[PDB]
Amino acid sequence: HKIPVEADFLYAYSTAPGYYSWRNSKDGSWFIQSLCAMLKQYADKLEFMHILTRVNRKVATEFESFSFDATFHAKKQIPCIVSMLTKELYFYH
Amino acid sequence: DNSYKMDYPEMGLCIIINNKNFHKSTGMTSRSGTDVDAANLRETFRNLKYEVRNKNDLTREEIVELMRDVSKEDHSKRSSFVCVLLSHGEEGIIFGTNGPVDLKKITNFFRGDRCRDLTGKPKLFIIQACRGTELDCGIET
Amino acid sequence: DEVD
Ligand code: NA
Repeated sequence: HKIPVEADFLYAYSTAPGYYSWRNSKDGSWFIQSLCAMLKQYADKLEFMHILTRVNRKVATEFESFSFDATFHAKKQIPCIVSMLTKELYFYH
Repeated sequence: DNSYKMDYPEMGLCIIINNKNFHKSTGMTSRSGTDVDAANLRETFRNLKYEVRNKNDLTREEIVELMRDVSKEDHSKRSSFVCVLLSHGEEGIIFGTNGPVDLKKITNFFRGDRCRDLTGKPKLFIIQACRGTELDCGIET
Repeated sequence: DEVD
């Protein structure tokens, strides 16, 4: 008869707790690039958590920072899916 | 039914907050490339049948006010709610153009007891922002 | 590539 007031939120974070998040001045941020691409490709085939999982893999495998500054060069990023959802979410009617 | 009811008349709002230029006194750099993000999101969620509203360069007060107002709209005919934040950040914090905003303060407007039109409906917050200053060195595979 |  009640649901938690915190239920049915999903927080799709670009990066793990505590970490920088990477943005490319020409292509856009690694995360939003990958998120839009995976939605484009899979919103008609996959549940939302499985789409976000593909975003995780795309960011983690296909992106790596290039910098003249050794401190910031060759770095990696993993996004962070935080789900308080109680059901599966499909975008196709 | 193990899946949210997504056949309301409207999929719902998709609010994109796009903060590119910050007040000089904050010491925060301009976020080059974020307009590519905002445009890509706009088109992506348009194709998903969301009602997109792009907002640019909002102060911390404008962000909070926008979320309060949006949470007070009539969502009864909408299946879900999406909010994308594009800004500087730290852990738990998103930056207005003039200072920080607790993420908790933004999302509390949509709590199941405070936004009744969205009770039982998915509320998605997509956050492109730093969560600290750690760097991931990676490991070779 | 830049940091946010
Ligand atoms: Na990113």
